[PDB]
Amino acid sequence: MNIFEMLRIDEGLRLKIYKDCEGYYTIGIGHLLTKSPDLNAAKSELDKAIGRNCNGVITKDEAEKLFNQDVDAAVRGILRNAKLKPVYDSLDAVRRCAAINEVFQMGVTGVAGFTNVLRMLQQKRWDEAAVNLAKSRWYNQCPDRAKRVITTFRTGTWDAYK
Repeated sequence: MNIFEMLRIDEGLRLKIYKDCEGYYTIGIGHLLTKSPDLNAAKSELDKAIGRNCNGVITKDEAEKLFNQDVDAAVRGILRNAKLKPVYDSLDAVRRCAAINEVFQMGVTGVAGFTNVLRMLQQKRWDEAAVNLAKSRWYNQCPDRAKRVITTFRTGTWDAYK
């Protein structure tokens, strides 16, 4: 399937501000607003992100706008980065989707910092890559959101998303 359908499965779609698995205010398809516990701080961040007064609720179209922006940032982020690009180019199509997903979740610097996993992916050591991914705070702090990505790195199929 495509990266948008994949991330919708991992992140869900919620049109009002909610607390994610880690307790952080999130909206749309995995759009992180703030790590502050102050709901009013999340509302302010949301208003800045959209450019209007949202009172904690957005439209599906606005959610999709944020989602587009966020996926675009992940893709452009990989493709200009001296560590991430050669690995992305080396991967098969399905694992490339898993790469974009991981970057959307963790950010460029977070992914680029996992130098071992990158080498393992570049070297086709899929099982090793997954075991190591399962030691991260990324996975351990929120397993349900990361589990299918890890499995996808292990198998190179869409099976976890069917």
